[PDB]
Amino acid sequence: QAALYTHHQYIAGFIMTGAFAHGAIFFIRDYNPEQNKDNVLARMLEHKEAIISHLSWASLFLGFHTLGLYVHND
Amino acid sequence: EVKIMVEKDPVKTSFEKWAKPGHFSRTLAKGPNTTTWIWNLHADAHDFDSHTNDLEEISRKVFSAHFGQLAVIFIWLSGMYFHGARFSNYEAWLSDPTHIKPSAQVVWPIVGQKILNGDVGGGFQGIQITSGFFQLWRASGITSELQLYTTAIGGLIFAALMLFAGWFHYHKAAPKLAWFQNVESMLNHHLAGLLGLGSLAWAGHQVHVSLPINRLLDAGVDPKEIPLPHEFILNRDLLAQLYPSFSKGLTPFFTLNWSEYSDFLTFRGGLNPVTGGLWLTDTAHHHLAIAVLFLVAGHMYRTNFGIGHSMKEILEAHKGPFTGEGHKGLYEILTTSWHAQLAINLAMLGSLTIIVAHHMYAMPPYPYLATDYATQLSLFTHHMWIGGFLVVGAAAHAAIFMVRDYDPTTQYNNLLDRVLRHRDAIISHLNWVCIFLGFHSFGLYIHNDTMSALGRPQDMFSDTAIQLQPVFAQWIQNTHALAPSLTAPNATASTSLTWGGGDLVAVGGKVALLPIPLGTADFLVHHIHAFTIHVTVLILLKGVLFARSSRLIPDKANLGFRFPCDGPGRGGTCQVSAWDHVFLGLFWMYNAISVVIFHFSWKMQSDVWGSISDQGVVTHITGGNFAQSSITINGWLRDFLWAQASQVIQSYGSSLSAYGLLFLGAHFVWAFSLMFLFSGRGYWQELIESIVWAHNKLKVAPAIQPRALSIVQGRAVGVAHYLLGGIATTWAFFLARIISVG
Amino acid sequence: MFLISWRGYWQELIETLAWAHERTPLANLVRWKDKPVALSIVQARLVGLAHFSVGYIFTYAAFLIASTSGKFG
Amino acid sequence: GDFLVHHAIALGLHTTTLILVKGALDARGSKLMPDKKEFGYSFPCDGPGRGGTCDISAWDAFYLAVFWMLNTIG
Amino acid sequence: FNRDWLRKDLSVIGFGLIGWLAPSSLPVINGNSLTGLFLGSIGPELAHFPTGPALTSPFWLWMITWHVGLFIVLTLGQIGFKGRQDGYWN
Amino acid sequence: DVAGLTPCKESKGFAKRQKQEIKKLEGRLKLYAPDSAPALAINATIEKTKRRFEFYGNQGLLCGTDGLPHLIVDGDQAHLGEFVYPGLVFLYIAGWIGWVGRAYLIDVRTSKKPTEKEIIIDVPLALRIMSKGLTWPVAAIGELRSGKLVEKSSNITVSPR
Amino acid sequence: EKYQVIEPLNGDPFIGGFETPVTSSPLIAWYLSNLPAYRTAVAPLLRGVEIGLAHGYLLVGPFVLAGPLRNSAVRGEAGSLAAAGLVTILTMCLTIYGIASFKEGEASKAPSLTLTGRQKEADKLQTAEGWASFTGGWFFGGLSGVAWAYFLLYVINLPYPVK
Ligand code: CLA
Ligand code: CLA
Ligand code: CLA
Ligand code: CLA
Ligand code: CLA
Ligand code: CLA
Repeated sequence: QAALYTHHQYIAGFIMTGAFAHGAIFFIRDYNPEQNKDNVLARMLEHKEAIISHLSWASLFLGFHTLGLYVHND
Repeated sequence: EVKIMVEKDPVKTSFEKWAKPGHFSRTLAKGPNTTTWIWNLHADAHDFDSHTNDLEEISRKVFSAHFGQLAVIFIWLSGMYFHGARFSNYEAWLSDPTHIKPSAQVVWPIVGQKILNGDVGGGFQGIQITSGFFQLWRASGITSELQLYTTAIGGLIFAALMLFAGWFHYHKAAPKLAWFQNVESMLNHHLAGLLGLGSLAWAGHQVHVSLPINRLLDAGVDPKEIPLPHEFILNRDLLAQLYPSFSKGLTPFFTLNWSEYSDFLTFRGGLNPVTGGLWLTDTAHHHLAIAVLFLVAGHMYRTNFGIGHSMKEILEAHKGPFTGEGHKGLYEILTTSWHAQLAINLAMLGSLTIIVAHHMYAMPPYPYLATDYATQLSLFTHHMWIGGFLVVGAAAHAAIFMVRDYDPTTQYNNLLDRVLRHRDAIISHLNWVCIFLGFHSFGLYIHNDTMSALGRPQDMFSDTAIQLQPVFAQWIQNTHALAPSLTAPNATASTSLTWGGGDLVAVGGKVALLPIPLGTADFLVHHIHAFTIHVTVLILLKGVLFARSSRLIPDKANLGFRFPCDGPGRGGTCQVSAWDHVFLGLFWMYNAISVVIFHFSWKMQSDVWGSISDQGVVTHITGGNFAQSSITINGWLRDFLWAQASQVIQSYGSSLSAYGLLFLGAHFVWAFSLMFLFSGRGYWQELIESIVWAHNKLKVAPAIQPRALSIVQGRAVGVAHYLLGGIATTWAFFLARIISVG
Repeated sequence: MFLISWRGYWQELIETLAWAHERTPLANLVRWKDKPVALSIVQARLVGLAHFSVGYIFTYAAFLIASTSGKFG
Repeated sequence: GDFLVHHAIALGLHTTTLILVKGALDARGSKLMPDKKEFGYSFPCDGPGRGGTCDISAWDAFYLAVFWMLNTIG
Repeated sequence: FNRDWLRKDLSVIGFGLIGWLAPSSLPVINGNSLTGLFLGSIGPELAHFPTGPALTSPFWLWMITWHVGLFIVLTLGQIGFKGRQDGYWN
Repeated sequence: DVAGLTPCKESKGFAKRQKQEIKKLEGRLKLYAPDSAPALAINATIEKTKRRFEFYGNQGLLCGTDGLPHLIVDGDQAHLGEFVYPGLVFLYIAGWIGWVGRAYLIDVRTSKKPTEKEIIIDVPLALRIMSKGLTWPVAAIGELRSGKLVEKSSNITVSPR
Repeated sequence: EKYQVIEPLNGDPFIGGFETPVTSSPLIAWYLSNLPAYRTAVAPLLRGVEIGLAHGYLLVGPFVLAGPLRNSAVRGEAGSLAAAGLVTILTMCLTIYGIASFKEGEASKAPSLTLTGRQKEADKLQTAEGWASFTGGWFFGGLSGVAWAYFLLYVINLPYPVK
């Protein structure tokens, strides 16, 4: 059971990294702004700074507070 | 002509430049356009060569900075003596040194940290110190806290004096360049007047203060009724009843009947059985002899009275057929470049500190030092790390000299030019020897791992298997064990109990020193040490020799000493600068010193340190498993890293819990360093751009534009955090383990 | 190792080793066809990542299986 | 303990996603490298100019996110 | 390369042999009542049994001392002879 | 009880931990003279532990299996003092700090050399900005409603798409 | 103006080498010039035979005194077979090296100029057929040397100190 769980979880993580890498490759090599004009993909590209900044905030908040609670308990 | 030359009031004492941060450089004096400026302000503050091209001003800055460092060290020492005077159990430890743990630091009761005030003994609670200051003060003859107080007050006075001296020699009377370039006078004064006279003075202290007080202490006299040192100096009959030769009173010294001083100027060797340290009579004779030697040696160079040596003429006269002009032009190098002197002195100081580390455990010079295993381990590890850092710094400053201070016109067909001209052969052969050593040591460890895992213990490299005996080291030990018999007939004992003879010194119920045996494991670990040292030397020497140019970038001198790269061309020029070579040599020195200290710790806990019973049975801290477990990497993982780390991780809820906390925190800092080491700069710059957008949306973006750390700064931060985490992890682990098992 | 030291050190070292091979007797008779070069930057990152991941996976798999099967509990 | 470790898991997921989405959305360009699309997916750097451009490609974002996914699955 | 890099003056080895036999073959009044060369000759005398090393016997120390002395004497003799033709000290 | 947690007043594990800590401190105490300063320190420790455990019991903390207070952060009225009340205090302090920092940045963007004002802080200006953080939420709401809090997207640098 | 033993490579300061006693001593240079690898006029087959003989003969020993069966009664046979297998693998190495490096019908690219400048004939070892002959001779000589070492050590049992 332990081996199966660890196996499929690591496989899933690698697969997710691959999915995001191929999304990046799509944007570089296959994304045409002419045909994708003001659709959902173009709107993601438009407010990407907001997305990245809010991900940064969520990561910072989680890391700070979880690490602080752990160090407090230690 | 050697004369005193100064300039009056060169720099006005004013706070005007305190308000201007980057005043020392033209680039930083404009202002902080970006955040990088702040970091640059701290990275160019002490690079005096970069501030100006004037060597006189650089020399003045260096002199005053040295005065400031001396003041800082005086403050630090005064603090140690103060904490010994008030927040210490020094007198209780004097009454019973074998059962009271030294402690000189007491925490405040604020957040439960008061648990750190452990029961060290003598009716005292505090942090158990491992600096060896208690034993040093015992050797010096200090018996009361009043003496520590007066020493601390004198230390504060000397710190103020050094601070004033720095101010005076920068702002009021600044020496000229001719004064600094008098290297012959400087050597004569630092040999005769600094080392020789200092050794003579310390011999005087020992003769008049340390020997009588310490021999009364060895006799069992309570320190309270031990007469004060000035009573020994004044009432010389009181001193003569301990050593009768004092009744002669300087007559033997001037009649050359020096043998009459054999009472307190001995050449015994070995250890004092009562304290486990060196005999202080031997130490006094040692210091007197080296004082005489240094005072003689300091009369070698010609300053202005004729009679002496011109070092320029000595150097120019040493050349041969295999070299060109030999040591021609090196006098100008070493009298006009501060970085060359810094490189030489750093290398020598690091090697000297390593010698100190090796020699202070084999001959413990202080009473009750060997049996204090925590102090021994701490001193060894501390001085090993200091020496390694200094050696790497010597490499760094040799590279800096090669980049900036090197002048090809005045260096033609000399030794430096010829070394530059066959650097390819040097680095080729050093690379080959590094590969050969790595294979025939670590591959031997891997062979042992594999045969142990395959169930073939007879195919391993051990004492019960194919044996690799260190016959040369064993022969050297045998020779040193028999030195008093034939080779040094005026010696009672050998140089150290580690050579041989079957003698075991056991202060209290512990073991001070005993003959250290060498076998296959010692062969393997010494060859591992050689491998690590040669690889570090390879990295550093390749950085120094190829700092100016290489087949890849023929104009690397124009790029500078501290630059990230030259671009992604030629396949990629990442880390081509000598600074990056120092950056990697820091990692390799870290590995070398780490393995050295691990070997020391395991060997001592396994074969030397232990407890002896009344019958005479000697049991060791680990149990003598180094000979059979150090041959295998799994043995290192299990019997050393896993077995001996049981105490740092179980230290919670006790006075050693701080060691576990810092163990984990150092692990954290190391892991944190990993991302500065692995990541780049564009990624973080773009993340910073997104964060800056977030701030601009709310009109809170700073005018000082946030920038990611430079590439070189990224590497510097990574290596700094890496070394801090690793070294602090080991520090916590050793201290917890050795306080628990000792 | 592949993630910390980046490229230039190894390119200079390989230059030195090429000189050494070309100047050594009985071995300069043997010649390479592809000029030896240090690994590229992207290749170095990928090789270091592969080593890191393989070590991660093997270390944790060994620990997991050994600690769950040594004590069936 | 389950609370703290699930929040650590959320931290790991959020940070790995931050790295991967940042690589995917900055793949076509950024303020440091506005013409990143012409250089492809996996290129070393853009040289030491403009302060330094190490790990400026989206492939380098994937490289940096593999460490975080390994940590999170660990 | 001129094929005479080690300018052959075969008198150097004989002069060094004489100048190292003279100091080593001296009855020193110190702990060594006899001379060290006689010890370095006794060593081989006790070690003439075929197929066996000295095994940490009192032979290695004398060997090392005597041969280091011989090597330094030979090197200094070579340097002294070949520095006169040159102007290293003149 | 809020996830099967007993109150710490009648929690046997909580009392067991009390007893164990007091017993450990007394065992450490037995090796010192009563009049000695270490004895006074250990007795102060014992009093501190006793008052700490009494305070934890008196506020109705929830102890789980064994004695360990557990915090409820779901908004329950009986546990507002664990996260909601200190949480609000934190929000007031953090918003204070951020708001006054933002105000200082605003007030130094109109200066002739703002960077010098950032590396060398105008202490009088900074202090009279800091004094304004007492009523920071009101100012934040006013700026949000008036439109002076958020910059328009047309005046913010963005990278090419 | 001193003697200056060390000189540039053939007097050329701009070639990447030096003239050292290690490089071109009369004894060292004589020794290296007469090694079978450097006897360019001799046929590659005989040079390969000599090289393989020497190498198999020296290779037999380590396998015999360090192999896994060094404590068994088949120690000699095991070591000899290990040496022969290493010789065979190195023969494959030489064959593939010759296949990759040299093409049939091409002239030799080995240096045909001496230090003096005699402009001798190019060495035929650096050719497809030359390397093929060298590899065949090396195989034969390696097997012969392994057999000879095994015969001297075990079949004949000559007295040797360590074996
Ligand atoms: C359905 C699955 C799938 C498919 C069809 C593809 C297909 C492709 N990918 Mg994608 N990818 C996937 C999954 C997939 N990938 C996953 C799961 C990941 C995350 C790890 C990625 C991450 C990824 C990146 C980051 C890139 C690609 C690229 C590519 C393209 C070229 C690949 C190449 O050169 O192969 C050649 C194969 C290799 C180089 C792999 C060599 C072996 C690797 C290093 C692992 C070896 C480990 C170890 C040494 C072996 C075990 C040792 C043992 C002792 C333990 C191709 C279109 C590239 C691309 O499009 O370029 C623009 C590119 O840059 N992929
Ligand atoms: C233990 C190791 C470690 C730690 C703590 C971090 C921490 C962080 N990384 Mg890094 N990282 C690491 C290893 C680590 N990383 C490694 C090995 C890799 C692979 C190369 C990366 C790759 C990586 C990438 C690619 C990214 C991060 C990001 C982040 C942030 C995630 C948010 C977070 O946790 O905020 C909480 C913050 C922390 C946990 C940092 C420590 C805070 C300390 C404890 C507080 C200060 C203490 C004290 C006052 C300082 C004293 C010093 C001195 C003044 C005396 C955070 C700064 C992401 C980021 O920056 O997004 C915002 C991001 O994009 N990291
Ligand atoms: C006997 C004469 C003498 C003595 C004792 C020293 C001693 C010292 N010199 Mg040297 N020096 C001398 C002559 C002497 N110097 C001469 C003649 C010159 C000119 C050619 C120099 C030029 C020189 C330079 C350029 C530098 C030194 C430095 C140092 C200090 C190195 C730190 C150290 O290990 O000290 C260990 C010992 C102590 C820390 C004890 C405290 C110092 C006491 C008070 C002795 C000071 C002796 C002083 C020279 C006497 C004149 C001062 C007097 C007017 C009050 C050391 C104190 C370096 C340094 O750190 O500068 C501060 C340095 O950079 N010296
Ligand atoms: C006698 C000792 C000595 C002296 C006088 C100097 C003097 C100098 N060095 Mg050298 N150096 C030394 C030892 C020494 N170094 C050693 C031992 C090393 C090996 C690590 C080096 C490695 C080295 C490099 C690689 C470089 C220098 C540079 C410099 C110049 C300083 C410019 C600068 O940025 O510093 C300002 C001061 C700092 C940057 C120090 C900041 C703090 C450090 C980085 C971390 C502190 C660690 C701390 C202990 C951690 C715990 C506390 C923490 C929790 C708060 C100056 C000429 C630089 C130079 O000349 O550039 C051209 C340069 O590039 N040195
Ligand atoms: C455990 C990790 C590790 C290992 C094994 C190595 C290995 C090596 N490093 Mg690296 N290095 C590392 C971590 C490591 N490094 C890290 C973290 C850093 C960052 C500071 C560096 C930085 C660094 C630099 C800057 C330099 C090296 C150098 C070296 C070499 C040492 C000498 C040599 O080649 O012979 C010894 C080789 C080994 C010990 C490798 C293992 C070989 C084993 C014993 C035998 C296995 C073979 C076996 C038959 C299996 C065959 C496989 C086959 C079936 C495919 C070697 C390639 C130096 C170099 O170039 O060499 C001179 C050099 O200059 N490294
Ligand atoms: C996974 C494949 C594999 C296999 C099947 C083997 C098999 C073997 N190895 Mg291992 N080995 C391997 C991989 C492998 N190895 C790898 C990857 C390494 C590097 C880490 C090693 C490193 C290694 C060492 C260091 C040693 C072995 C030895 C041995 C032999 C065990 C002792 C024995 O047979 O008695 C004694 C041996 C014999 C009686 C006969 C050996 C000689 C025969 C004739 C070899 C066949 C030669 C043949 C002409 C060519 C065939 C291959 C060719 C087509 C490439 C055995 C044949 C031991 C040995 O004896 O080496 C020779 C030994 O010391 N191996």
